[PDB]
Amino acid sequence: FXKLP
Amino acid sequence: IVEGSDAEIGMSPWQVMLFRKSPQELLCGASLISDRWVLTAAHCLLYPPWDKNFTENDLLVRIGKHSRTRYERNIEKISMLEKIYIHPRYNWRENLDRDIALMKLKKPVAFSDYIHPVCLPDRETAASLLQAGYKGRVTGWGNLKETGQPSVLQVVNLPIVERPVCKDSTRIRITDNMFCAGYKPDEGKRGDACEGDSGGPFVMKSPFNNRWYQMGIVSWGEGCDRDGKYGFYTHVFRLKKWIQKVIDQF
Amino acid sequence: ADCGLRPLFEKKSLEDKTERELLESY
Amino acid sequence: DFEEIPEEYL
Ligand code: NA
Ligand code: NA
Repeated sequence: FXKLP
Repeated sequence: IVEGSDAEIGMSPWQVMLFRKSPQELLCGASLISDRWVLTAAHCLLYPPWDKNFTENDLLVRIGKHSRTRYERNIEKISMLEKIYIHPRYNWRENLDRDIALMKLKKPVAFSDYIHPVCLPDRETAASLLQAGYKGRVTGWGNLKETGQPSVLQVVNLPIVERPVCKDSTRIRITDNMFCAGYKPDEGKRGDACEGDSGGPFVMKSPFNNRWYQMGIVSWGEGCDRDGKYGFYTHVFRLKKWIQKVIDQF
Repeated sequence: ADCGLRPLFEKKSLEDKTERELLESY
Repeated sequence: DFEEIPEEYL
């Protein structure tokens, strides 16, 4: 759920 | 949830707890839409990149909870699943577009003061509510900060944000099966879902029939409650016909 | 599908404490 | 840090 790729 | 509050008993009759048998961890959140079906985020089951790939008997579904940790002895219902359905085109490689799955509980559950299904929107319904500025409500037992764990179900009411703003806040490709909500670094309030909240429900209250409708499913966000960053939710109404289709198709 | 009317609020005509926020933005 | 759950469940 913690995007920044 | 971050900068939320504790939920009053029976505030979210449809809130489900996705739980692994072994270890005994809370995987993710979810929601009750029938007496036989739970609706979650696909990425709670299937996420190749983190080697995640759960099966029917790896998970259990705990309905009626309030305490995050405790086995609420006479209140809660623990159900065994019978078949996880991921969207056919869930996009786990690129942006998690179509993050939605259906669960067929081993046997129907019985409703109570504390267990009760949420409605699924209809076009007119999705169409009069899913408007920027309008607040929805997220519920979960996830971290309390990006980076710690709540005692009781948490709750936080957020505004829907116009798609241009959502788009310009991320470098990730935002599709139509997605909506974003949260406060801007300036509106003076805050809150947002966080890890452990995914699969959870984004719900709105109809001003017309005073009913609760699930408009979204907590999907992803870059962090939790960062300024000029919003949470992204699966657009349930746009994935509607698929949903109907599996309940009926099966 | 008797959906979305909570036993302990709507059905008794009892409100939760932050549901009026929701409604006031509509 | 969960409470055991009845084995009826596993
Ligand atoms: Na962008
Ligand atoms: Na923010």
